[PDB]
Amino acid sequence: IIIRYLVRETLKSQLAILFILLLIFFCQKLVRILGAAVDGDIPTNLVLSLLGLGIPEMAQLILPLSLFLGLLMTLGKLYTESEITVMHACGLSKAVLIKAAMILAVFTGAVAAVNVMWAGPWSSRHQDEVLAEAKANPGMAALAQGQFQQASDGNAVMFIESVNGNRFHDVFLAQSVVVADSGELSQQQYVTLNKGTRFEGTAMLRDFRITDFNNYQAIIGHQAVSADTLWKTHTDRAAELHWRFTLVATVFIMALMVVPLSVVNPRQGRVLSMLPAMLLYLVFFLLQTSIKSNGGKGKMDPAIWMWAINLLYFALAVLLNLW
Amino acid sequence: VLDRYIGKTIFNTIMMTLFMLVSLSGIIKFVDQLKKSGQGSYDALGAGLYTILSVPKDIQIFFPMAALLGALLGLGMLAQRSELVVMQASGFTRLQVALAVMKTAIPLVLLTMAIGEWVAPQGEQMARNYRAQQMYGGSLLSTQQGLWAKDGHNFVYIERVKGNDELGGVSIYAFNPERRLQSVRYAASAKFDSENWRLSQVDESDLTDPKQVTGSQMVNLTPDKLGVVALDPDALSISGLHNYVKYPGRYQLNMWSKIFQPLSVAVMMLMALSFIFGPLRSVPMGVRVVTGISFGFIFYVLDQIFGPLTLVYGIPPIIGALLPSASFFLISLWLMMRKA
Amino acid sequence: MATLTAKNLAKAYKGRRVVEDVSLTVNSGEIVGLLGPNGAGKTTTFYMVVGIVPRDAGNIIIDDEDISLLPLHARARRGIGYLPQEASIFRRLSVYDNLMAVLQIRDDLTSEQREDRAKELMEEFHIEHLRDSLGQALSGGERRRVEIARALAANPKFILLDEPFAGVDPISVIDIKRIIEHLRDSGLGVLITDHNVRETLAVCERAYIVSQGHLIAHGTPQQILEDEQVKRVYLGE
Amino acid sequence: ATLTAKNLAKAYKGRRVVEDVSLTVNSGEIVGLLGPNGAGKTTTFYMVVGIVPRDAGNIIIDDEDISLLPLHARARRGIGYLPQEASIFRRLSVYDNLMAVLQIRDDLTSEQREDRAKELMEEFHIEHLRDSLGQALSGGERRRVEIARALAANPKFILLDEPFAGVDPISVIDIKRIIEHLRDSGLGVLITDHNVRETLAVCERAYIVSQGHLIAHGTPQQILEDEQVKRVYLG
Ligand SMILES: [Pt+2]
Ligand SMILES: [Pt+2]
Repeated sequence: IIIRYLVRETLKSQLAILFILLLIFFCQKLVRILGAAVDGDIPTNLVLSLLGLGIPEMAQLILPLSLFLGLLMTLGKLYTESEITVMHACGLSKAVLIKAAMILAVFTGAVAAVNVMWAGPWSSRHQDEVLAEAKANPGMAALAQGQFQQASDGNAVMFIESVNGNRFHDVFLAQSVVVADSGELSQQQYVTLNKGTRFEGTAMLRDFRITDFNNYQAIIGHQAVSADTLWKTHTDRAAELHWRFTLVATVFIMALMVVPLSVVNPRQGRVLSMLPAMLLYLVFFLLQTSIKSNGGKGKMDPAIWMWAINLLYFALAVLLNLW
Repeated sequence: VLDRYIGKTIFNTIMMTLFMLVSLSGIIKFVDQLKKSGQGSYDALGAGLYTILSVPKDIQIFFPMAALLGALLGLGMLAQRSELVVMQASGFTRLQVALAVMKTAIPLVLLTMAIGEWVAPQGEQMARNYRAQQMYGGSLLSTQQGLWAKDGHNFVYIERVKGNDELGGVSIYAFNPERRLQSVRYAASAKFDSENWRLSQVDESDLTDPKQVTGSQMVNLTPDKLGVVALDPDALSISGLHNYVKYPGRYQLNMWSKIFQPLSVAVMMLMALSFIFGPLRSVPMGVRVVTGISFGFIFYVLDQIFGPLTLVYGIPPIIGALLPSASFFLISLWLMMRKA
Repeated sequence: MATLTAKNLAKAYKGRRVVEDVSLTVNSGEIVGLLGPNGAGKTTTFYMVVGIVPRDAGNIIIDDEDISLLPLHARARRGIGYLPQEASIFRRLSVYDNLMAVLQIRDDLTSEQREDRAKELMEEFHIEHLRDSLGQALSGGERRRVEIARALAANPKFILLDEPFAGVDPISVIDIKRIIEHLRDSGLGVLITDHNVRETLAVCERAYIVSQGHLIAHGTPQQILEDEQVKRVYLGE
Repeated sequence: ATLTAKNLAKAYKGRRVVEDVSLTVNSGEIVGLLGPNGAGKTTTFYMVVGIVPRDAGNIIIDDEDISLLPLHARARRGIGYLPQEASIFRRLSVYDNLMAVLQIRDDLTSEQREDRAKELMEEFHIEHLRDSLGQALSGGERRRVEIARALAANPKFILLDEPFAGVDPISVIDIKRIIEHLRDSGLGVLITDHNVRETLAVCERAYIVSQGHLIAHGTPQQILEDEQVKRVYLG
């Protein structure tokens, strides 16, 4: 029942550092969502909902890391207190802590499985969406203000120089131009621009449209839809399920790998001894993300380098455990 | 004799952390380089964004982080070895220690402004200009994108911009004081000659009156390189940003967010003292490094998140940069006034 | 009646000869000490006998069987007990819990006989009142008796003790020296490596003294104090 | 000179580690503050040093009050705290390590201070370790550099924290002789080490505190024969 003590400690650490890792990841996810709010010219209404949209995408790295580092901290802190070396002084096996890690690795591997079969594709469904009613239909929430607004593909581009939304300027639009002074907008949706001029004279012989001070409207607000290789009996394989299943495989590889990476080095430097064990995870995850480049999903299938290093690393995970 | 000992021990560990943190982002900004490799180079761009892009890593990101973790861990080993209590048991003041930590600050903030204004946009721009072997994008290169402009109240569109100083397209919309088109110009290549932008094959289609449809086919304050901003990077010189500021505020944040860097480096060192004299209670290297690594990120957050988060009220960049970087010091002065 | 013997033992770290040719013996129901200068021989040669520090030369024997291969791992199965100086009590484990959780590791005992051995260990060391109380919530002497009782819950002889006299309180050492003799009374071997020779040689029957690596003194403590060469490098009375 | 302490008291979580203790130590007289683990002895020593703040105490030197003054202030007066471990300034030469303390000393002239460094070198037999750093020094040769470096601060009282910290009986006689060498000069040493046999081998008088209150005081023989300490400490 000494296993029950070992798993009680990892629940105290993993389920606490998981909360801490959520916050670090949340911040970096908030950086890029803030980055797109200025440079990418994306609305502010979907900022907080996109933060929540990426939490099952974030969990891909926090879940195999929390079980890895939680185990690294606990075994390390129990090693220092001499509890780990006294567990072995009174009989026991090195497999006691491997058993304890693997018995709590199934708990996390199951949550990683929900984050793959259910949570994984749900985010992908709303990431293809990016909220169509807000992306394809830019309204008052879009607000150009002193800068351009590139839309569609190079042609559509609005340019405003407004006070609040009562006295606009420049307009432009292009899609071969249209420049207006005063203007207003009120969604349900019409661009009631007062003084202005129109144009569409491409050549010296080609036609050209013109306008003046009238309250133009053009009631437009077309709510665009989603458009506007998997299992396979045979041992198909390889198209991103090489990664989608590897992030659940990582829950069990790091659990076995770090057990003797926390009880053989902290005699030297309490936290400097965590550095070699941690560095290994980094290179591993840096290469798995790098293998996910030579033709990703669907048609182009990735060559077995992802599962090749997953076994080369499992060979490394058993190597130190036999010592 | 002891003054230079504190100054050395703290300084060298800041250089240890600077080379420690930048190398990790350096090995990372090389694996993403092999993610985007096979367009015309692999080793050329591999080192073209590694040795070249190494300099803008420090000043802009990992200088205040090393000015904290390194400064804190520099005193943390002195406290662990218990040399710090000996200095006191000799007669060397708490303030004498703080003096030597801040004495190494000024020659270290000098280093930030020098390779932050001169060598940082150098290693930044030249790393992006070396991205010529790899096509599809901005800079002096162009593929499937249309370069836009504004020359006061005027407007310009370029179909494709090339390094040959020629612009394949061009369409100046010369506007009048009431914003009414007077030219729909088109050039096969409108080149540049010393002061003027050469107007090759002019098509000044006047519309000074609504009836006025004059079509004059023949052959102002148009910016040359002062207009070439590329994929809108902001990561360039304080000088290079200031001139552009006169030419709506995302660039204005970075010209202040680049001048807070020297003070932040000094503030982090003031906070390393606020922590080495505050939470001391024989705490091990582990607890000293976890708060050393956390307070760097806490302060990364106030810059990368709270910095752009000033877009909300549209509160001036001074309050968005020179103040969330001063909030760091406000905790520092609090720590030093509570314990002492 | 079991025997623990170390023959021709030696070790060198990176290049420096930590311990050279040295041999020792410890039989059941006695107190055997392992002293000498700081780092020179003792402690460094003690962990080789325990099984932590690796063996370079020689052999270690238990119950007339070879164990020089066997590390800290399964040395405790026949008759190896180890009590480190450091507070190695199980923090979030109750007195009855941490005692039994290490006793159920030993398969050579009945499911309810482990409870009968626990309540026996509760009376032998007087920990009955602490049965429910959690670890690390015990005093120096309280934690000490829990560590001894817990390590004994595997029936091991030759109880190897690293610096048993940590809290040098002249009143506290008397009771610690008395329970060490109780381990001798129960017919179990006792190995000690503590710095303080004044309290170790006070309980020892025969103590080994190792300097520079090579064994120099062995036998009754009266023969040690009278020895001239041991005065030249360690005592000097 | 003299060093006094009157009605010294400190509380932690209401535990009260010290409850009314009074000890005096004169220049030349080498006293020893002893007693059980954490009973008072430990904190009382550091309260006198200035690490632990008095809650009801009174730290007086010859006549001058210091119970409010910190460690860096008391040191400039004539206090010399010496820790149990090394702290010899690893990344500093022995001569420069000695000079770094003398740098602070304003009572010594530009040359007269360099002369004290040479004086301490020949005193503590460390002239052979002049240009040597400090990263590696033998137990005996290291400790004499620490005391020399401490002496560079012109002391009146030297508070030696655990001076017999894992020292073998062959080396205790040499470490004991340093205390006897300092005793010969106008210094009042205060020892607090756990090995009572060696602390009472040097000390003239000794104060012994239990649960926070002083219980025994006097010469070693007066302590050994005392009925109270023979049951709570000595055995
Ligand atoms: Pt450290
Ligand atoms: Pt006295």
